[PDB]
Formats: sequence, C-alpha cells, structure tokens
Amino acid sequence: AQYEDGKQYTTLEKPVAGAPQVLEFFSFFCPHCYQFEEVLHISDNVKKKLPEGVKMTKYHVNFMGGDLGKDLTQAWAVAMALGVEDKVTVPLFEGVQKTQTIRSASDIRDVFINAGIKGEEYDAAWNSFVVKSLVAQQEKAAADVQLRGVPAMFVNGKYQLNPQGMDTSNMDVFVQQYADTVKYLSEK
Ligand SMILES: Cc1cc(Oc2ccc(CC(=O)N3CCOC[C@@H]3C(=O)O)cc2)ccc1C#N
Repeated sequence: AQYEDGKQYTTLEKPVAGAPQVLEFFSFFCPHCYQFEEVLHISDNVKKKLPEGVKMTKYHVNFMGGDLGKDLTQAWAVAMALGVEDKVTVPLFEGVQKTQTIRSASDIRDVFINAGIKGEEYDAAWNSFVVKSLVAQQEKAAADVQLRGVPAMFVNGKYQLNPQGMDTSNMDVFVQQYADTVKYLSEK
C-alpha cells in the first residue's frame, strides 16, 4: 500500500485528453526549478526510469517574472523549435536568477546568440507560425490542468506529482522517490 492518492500524487478531477505522457511545467524565475535543473537533474533522472518509448515534454509558464514571463515562454518555444534547449537552459536560469543580467527580451536574445544561435535565426523563429503555435500550446496545457505553481509534473493528463509528500531530507533519496513515482504512474 505504498502508493496512495494523496501521498505521492493527486488525481485530476477532469483529466486532460490527449495530454503528453509526461509533462513538466517550469519557470526560469522559479527557485525550485533552478535546483531541479542544476542540482537534482530531475528530468534526466526521471527519463532514466521510464520505458524506452515514453516521451517527456517540458513547457514554460507565463505567471512568474512579470513581463519577462511571456518573453521567456516565447523564447522557450524558440528553444523547442530549434532543438537548442540544452544549449540555453543553464545560461537562462543563471542570467535570470544568479547574475540577474536577464531583464529584457533583448537580454534573452543575447543568451541565444552567445550560445551559438544566429540572431537572424532567433528572430525568424521568434516570429514564426511554429513558435506562435508552441506558445498557445504551452498556455493551453497549463490552463487544462489549472496550473497554479511550478515546478509541476503531470502523468498522462490524469495524475499530478506531490513532491511535498515525499522525503526531502536527502537530495538523492528525493530524486529516487520522485522518479519512481513517475514510473509507477505511467504504468497505471
Ligand atoms: C532536496 C530538495 C527537495 C525539494 O522538495 C520540494 C519542495 C517543494 C516543492 C514545491 C514548490 O516549489 N511549490 C511552489 C509553487 O507551487 C507549488 C509548490 C508549493 O509550494 O505548493 C517542490 C519540491 C526541493 C528542492 C530540493 C533540493 N536541492
């Protein structure tokens, strides 16, 4: 009886039909999202425990960081559109939260150019139909789960992880219990 509704996860009243199998929401302003990236590597360690063909999806949210929240969601869409997530994720986290040198859309663009993306290609992607559509998709997904805070992870649009119901005294025990819950829920 280890896994129970209300302990390591909760159940959505209205499951999201057609949701991605494993969906993470984050913000570059979000302090625990910073640790999920740099210190715990939650996404990498969850991926390791899932079966060969379970796709993970990660979306940025609007509701932290004021005006910059939307600029970052659109920049994350550009990152997804170019496949450069791994080249920009750490510099964006650190520019936002560590050095606090990301204060405008132009500062975000600077991170991409310094990471090797040509400015013209960043701008074309930024203004593209693909990126406009990715932005809407990220917003709909947050609305479909009534998202109120990050970090958050949802499994098959039906179950939401509850990290506060896990053991948080040890980083690596926490990561193990978290990943193991995702695996359990994907098989339900
Ligand atoms: C070892 C370790 C454990 C952790 O355990 C967590 C504790 C809390 C959360 C939730 C959270 O940040 N929020 C804010 C937005 O709304 C939802 C939720 C809330 O507070 O309701 C997530 C994980 C976090 C960091 C480390 C490290 N190093």
